[PDB]
Amino acid sequence: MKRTFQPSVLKRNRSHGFRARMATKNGRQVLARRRAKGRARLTVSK
Amino acid sequence: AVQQNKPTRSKRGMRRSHDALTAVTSLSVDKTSGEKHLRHHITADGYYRGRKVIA
Amino acid sequence: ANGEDSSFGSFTFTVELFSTPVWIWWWPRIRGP
Amino acid sequence: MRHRKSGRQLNRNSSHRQAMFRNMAGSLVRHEIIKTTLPKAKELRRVVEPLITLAKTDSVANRRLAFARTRDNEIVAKLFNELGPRFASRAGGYTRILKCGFRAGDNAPMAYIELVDRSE
Amino acid sequence: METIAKHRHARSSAQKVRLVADLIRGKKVSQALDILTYTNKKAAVLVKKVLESAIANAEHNDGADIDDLKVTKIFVDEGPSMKRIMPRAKGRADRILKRTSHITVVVSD
RNA sequence: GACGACGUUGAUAGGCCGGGUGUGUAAGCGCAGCGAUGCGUUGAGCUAACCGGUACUAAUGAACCGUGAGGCUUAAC
RNA sequence: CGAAGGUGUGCUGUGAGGCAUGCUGGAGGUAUCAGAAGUGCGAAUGCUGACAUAAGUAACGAUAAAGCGGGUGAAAAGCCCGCUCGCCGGAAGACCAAGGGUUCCUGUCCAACGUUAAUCGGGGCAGGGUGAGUCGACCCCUAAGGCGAGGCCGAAAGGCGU
RNA sequence: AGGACCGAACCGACUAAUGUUGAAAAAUUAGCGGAUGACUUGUGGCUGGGGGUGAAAGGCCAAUCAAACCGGGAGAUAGCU
RNA sequence: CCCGGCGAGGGGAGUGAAAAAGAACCUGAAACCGUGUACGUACAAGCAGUGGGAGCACGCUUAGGCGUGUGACUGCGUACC
RNA sequence: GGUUAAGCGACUAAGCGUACACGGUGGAUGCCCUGGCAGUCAGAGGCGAUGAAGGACGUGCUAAUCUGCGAUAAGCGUCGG
Repeated sequence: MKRTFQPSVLKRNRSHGFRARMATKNGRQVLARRRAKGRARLTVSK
Repeated sequence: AVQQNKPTRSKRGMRRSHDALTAVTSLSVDKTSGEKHLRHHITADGYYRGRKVIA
Repeated sequence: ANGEDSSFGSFTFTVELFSTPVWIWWWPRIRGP
Repeated sequence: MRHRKSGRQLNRNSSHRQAMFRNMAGSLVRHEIIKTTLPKAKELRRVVEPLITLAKTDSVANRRLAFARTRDNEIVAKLFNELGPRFASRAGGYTRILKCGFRAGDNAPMAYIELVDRSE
Repeated sequence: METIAKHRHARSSAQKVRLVADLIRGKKVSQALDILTYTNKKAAVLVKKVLESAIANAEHNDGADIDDLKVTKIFVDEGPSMKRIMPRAKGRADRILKRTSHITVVVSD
């Protein structure tokens, strides 16, 4: 059957990528929390 | 469909009272090569009842 | 001659454990409604 | 119940048994000794020996029957040219079965089946 | 004089090996080797390896005369188990224990 | 598992021989017909497990286990 | 020259307990009298780890179908080679995308992994391999849409938009 | 010509058995409906939680829907076990 | 060095105070699972204990006793929260 | 003496229980610190277009990886110790 995850790199980057995060202030706070917590990978960007 | 109480180790060994293996205890000797083999079986060297059959 | 390998890349098997709550239907077994 | 029935089915259907025994009979004829499980021998006899009996007398019809039973012209040729003459005076019993232990992969009882002559 | 040979972390559950080990306890080594040779078990191969090694250890490191050796002691102990996973239906996972064992044979006269 | 027969002093199974039985006139060849087809040799050929045989093949000497005269006491004989 | 801790044995008190010395251990522990407690567990569909039971029990993943003779190795029903036999064939054959990411090719190895063995492997471990003016991408341009200098609104935050 | 007809792909889903620690957290097998349309499919985008979107079923909204998920208030409260 | 597949594992040898300090490494408990030895057990019914009580095995003692383990038979007796 | 007859009976252990010896699995306990926890006192309270925080990718004799650095790349100059 068709499951929920249908991968697509373009949509992944446009939805959760670094520049998507930087575009709004809430996204910028998402980066702030992740930097404060010490994540090795901030976003899905790769 | 499933036990109500844990069977003891006693019942385990009592069921395995019948699981013991039996030794062959009956190896035959070829009359020519002198090798041991199973009764009615080819020897490891290919003899049977004193005759070379395989090589 | 070539050298017996012992690096054993996959000797860290680790292994965990997981499960999933399954769906059930008790309607006919209900003693009531 | 299985009263008086004959013929092992060997965990196979009819057509697959027929094909397998045709192939195995061809192998035994060309090589004169092969190694199989003990139950597959004791069933090969019931196939291979009738072909030798058929081959004792040489005629076009008999060759066609042999070819029908074993669809290999080399096997038919060897049958009618050597095995028929070799066993002309032998009243049946052209094969030997010798138990030879157990197979490593699955502990199946092995056996050797051979023609009783093999040019000794 | 007692001579010991061991196979630690043998890849078989203790019960399966004990089935074979009980078969040669107290026997003479030649008779034990025959019994092991004509036993159709995986554990028979392992136990025969260990027994042959014990005989060789006796003959080399200790005195000699294979002719009068006996299997004085033999026992199988549980070794550490390997945890593995068998996926079952409906998203459940099960634990598989790949059991091992330690095999010990003591020969003497 | 057990149970029954048999191991060469042998019919215990296969094959083999002869029959039976089932199907229905095999292949090859000839003949007729333009041919399909018919016909004959020919009720021919083949035939699982059936019957009656036959040592041709497989049932091997070992070895293994089980013993060396069976408690005591009274009562009879 | 033997600390705590274990593992024993004796002895002693109404008890919770104490005391002695056998062994292991190898470096600590502390009469007394005061003081403070993260001060005492068998259960909470307690929590975390280990090991049981069923139990050598079920299963080993489409009922497309195999059998020989070799080779190799310590070993082969499964690896390889040959010979026949089944199965798909608008597919079970190709060719790509998406996604993956070195699985590719080659040599070694057999622990772990492969629902069996494995000598084999998409396993481990190493080395090599992807060569473009014309094929794509990038790039020229635009659709849905997004953003948007100024601007117009909105407590801020922001929204809408030339 | 046709929200024509039969019927492959394709898209669905009426029935039966099987499976129920499954080969699968809804499948398989045998049939079944439509199949030039109110058809299906690809690749982007767009609508957001008392909100969307709905040929309507309290359907669906990442195997979650009389109100998604994540984190905070928060060690909410519980004459109850 | 020996066995084994130029495996694994083990047996020795040396090192060290110590290798049941050998790398799966300080100590090494319990659950759990073996191997031996002693005794009891195949005509006997049930919370499996306790009260009496043969016999056997051993050590002390050496006739006799005592201790310990095991326990035929018998009286009584349906776990804990 | 023998022979019968009757009465009675150590001798059974496939397995199993208990005790005891000795192992294995497993990781408690004791002991120990690499790191945590709460203070006190003395500082410093910022940094960034001369490009911040956070990263990516390279750099040694290297092969990852970590650390330092930045094509002047496990580093360069100068003054002091």
